[PDB]
Amino acid sequence: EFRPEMLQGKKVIVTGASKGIGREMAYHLSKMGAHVVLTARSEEGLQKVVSRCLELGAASAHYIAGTMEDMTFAEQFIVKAGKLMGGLDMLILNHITQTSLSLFHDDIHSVRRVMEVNFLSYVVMSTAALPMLKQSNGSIAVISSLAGKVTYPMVAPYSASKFALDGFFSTIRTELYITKVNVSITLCVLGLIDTETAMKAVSGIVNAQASPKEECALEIIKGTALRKSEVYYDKSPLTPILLGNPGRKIMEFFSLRYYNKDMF
Amino acid sequence: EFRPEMLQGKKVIVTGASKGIGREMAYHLSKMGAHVVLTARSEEGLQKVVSRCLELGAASAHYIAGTMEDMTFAEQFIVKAGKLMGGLDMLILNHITQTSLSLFHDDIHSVRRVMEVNFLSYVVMSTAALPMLKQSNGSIAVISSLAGKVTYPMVAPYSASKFALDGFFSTIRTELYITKVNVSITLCVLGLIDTETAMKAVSGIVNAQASPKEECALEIIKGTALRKSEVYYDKSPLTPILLGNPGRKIMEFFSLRYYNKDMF
Ligand SMILES: NC(=O)C1=CN([C@@H]2O[C@H](COP(=O)(O)OP(=O)(O)OC[C@H]3O[C@@H](n4cnc5c(N)ncnc54)[C@H](OP(=O)(O)O)[C@@H]3O)[C@@H](O)[C@H]2O)C=CC1
Ligand SMILES: NC(=O)C1=CN([C@@H]2O[C@H](COP(=O)(O)OP(=O)(O)OC[C@H]3O[C@@H](n4cnc5c(N)ncnc54)[C@H](OP(=O)(O)O)[C@@H]3O)[C@@H](O)[C@H]2O)C=CC1
Ligand SMILES: Cc1[nH]c2ncccc2c1[C@@H]1CCN(C(=O)C2(c3ccccn3)CC2)C1
Ligand SMILES: Cc1[nH]c2ncccc2c1[C@@H]1CCN(C(=O)C2(c3ccccn3)CC2)C1
Repeated sequence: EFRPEMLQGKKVIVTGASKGIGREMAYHLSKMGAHVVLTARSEEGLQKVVSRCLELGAASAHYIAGTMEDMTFAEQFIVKAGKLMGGLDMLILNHITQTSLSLFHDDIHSVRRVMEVNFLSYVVMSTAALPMLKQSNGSIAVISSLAGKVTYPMVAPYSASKFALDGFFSTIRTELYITKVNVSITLCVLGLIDTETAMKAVSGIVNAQASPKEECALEIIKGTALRKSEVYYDKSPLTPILLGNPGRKIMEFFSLRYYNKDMF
Repeated sequence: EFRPEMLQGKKVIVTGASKGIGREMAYHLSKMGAHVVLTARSEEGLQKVVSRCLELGAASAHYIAGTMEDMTFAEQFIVKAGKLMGGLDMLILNHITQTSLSLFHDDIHSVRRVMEVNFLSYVVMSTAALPMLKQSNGSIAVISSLAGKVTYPMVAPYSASKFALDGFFSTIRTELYITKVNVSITLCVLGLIDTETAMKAVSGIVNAQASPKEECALEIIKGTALRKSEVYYDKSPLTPILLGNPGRKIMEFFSLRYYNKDMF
């Protein structure tokens, strides 16, 4: 079971922390006495949150600002964040590029930039951060969506980038497990959350019930601290079960016999 | 019930058709007596296969050479192809980048390479081809892997692009359907296929039984022609069931009742 002391004095990165879900995780982490380094495009939005974080009890709080469409920034940012803290216990990949609802029509340029920001910068940052994480037996939080397990109309690009997250990190997850690297990867599948940017976007298009961003943030943290493979945070009770996919678990367990053990 | 007569004289595009599964689908379509345009990087390799296709009885056979790493080629190929045949009934997106089995150690450049060719190019051509496919109510086939539904080690970049296909094209399908477009989208979930490449590539790493390439090809063509959401071909029979994932289906279904039709 979870104890906030588990994050006390621990080094934690959070991308997308200037608002929404990722700001809330900044506060919760700050109240648990972790060291945090935060980042986003908005330099002023990052300032206010670090300032709140310090009032909230954070051992230390630093921002670095930029855009995660730039892979150079994505990687160098991890390196500065590990130098400011002297290590890295937890990498939480949360930011996403400006998304809207709409039927797909001819966006090669939209699809790419989405893929880079919502997928590429995650892979960039995971691998840059993995040496420091391997040293601490740390954990990654990869924040995804029901739309990373099932599909909804009007969100083809975004949805491509979340599916890609499962495919990729799930594979990293097993590989780590089989080569005995004690780093955990939590895929955090979430339903509608009442962040300001989600509601504005669904307005007049989707009429679902949203869940609170504060508690959402909480389950993400606790799930990753507890080295869980997946977190499901959604309003409906019949979500983790209809999304269970017991076949995928069965296939993944047996597929290993296909492999030469020496490879591992 | 599938009738090969169905494809006599139809206009088909096949990618990665200079060898492997791609080459088989061209042969088959040719015996059915269809028009084909083939593409891939190999100039002379493409030539042997067109010469062969014409020998088998293809209505027509042409090729356009190039790399699908370049989106400009990807769009413009579909345009030249369309002209060459005067239209399009079936687009087969099949090509993939050089792919090796190994624990993940790629740098971002390589991973972008994987996602551009394996994924981004697929989105590009289906977008470009869509107008003719509407013109003819044709079909799209997206060649995926079991690795696009569940995870296997040593294949995370590949598995990502594959997962990114299910997410994107499943969305497009739903969107085409709620808007009454008569273009169908067939995701083909393949198991190990005894193509030269994969066999020598799994050599010493994976000991599974392969499915025959000639049949695989036909099962692709049959499904896309019958307009199936998904095709499953793999030596094990208990596979399509386990990968059934009825919950996702049940869930994608009720999901529309939370939308406003004014967007239809
Ligand atoms: N709320 C919901 O309904 C659901 C949310 N999720 C996932 O939860 C996570 C966070 O959601 P949420 O808090 O609502 O999102 P928000 O839109 O509220 O904010 C996310 C963060 O991303 C940052 N950001 C935006 N663009 C860039 C960029 N180009 N480079 C770097 N940072 C950027 C934002 O800061 P800034 O603009 O200043 O750069 C912001 O701090 C995302 O991964 C989302 O996909 C998943 C399912 C449902
Ligand atoms: N074989 C198997 O066991 C399985 C295969 N699949 C899927 O089946 C499909 C076909 O695979 P397979 O026939 O076995 O592999 P092959 O290597 O035999 O064929 C791949 C084709 O893609 C072409 N190609 C490679 N790179 C590019 C590029 N950058 N631009 C354009 N064309 C390119 C190749 O030609 P050239 O190099 O000259 O460009 C070749 O014709 C793939 O999508 C794969 O994921 C899925 C599950 C299992
Ligand atoms: C577009 C967009 N921009 C955003 N900026 C910030 C946060 C969320 C979003 C979003 C969508 C809105 C909700 N999102 C979902 O993934 C869920 C969903 C999708 C489609 C239909 C029903 N639900 C809730 C699962 C993410
Ligand atoms: C490496 C490599 N190069 C290739 N060049 C051309 C075609 C396929 C491949 C491939 C692998 C071989 C098998 N592939 C799979 O996607 C499946 C799988 C993966 C892992 C373990 C058991 N099965 C069959 C599903 C793709």
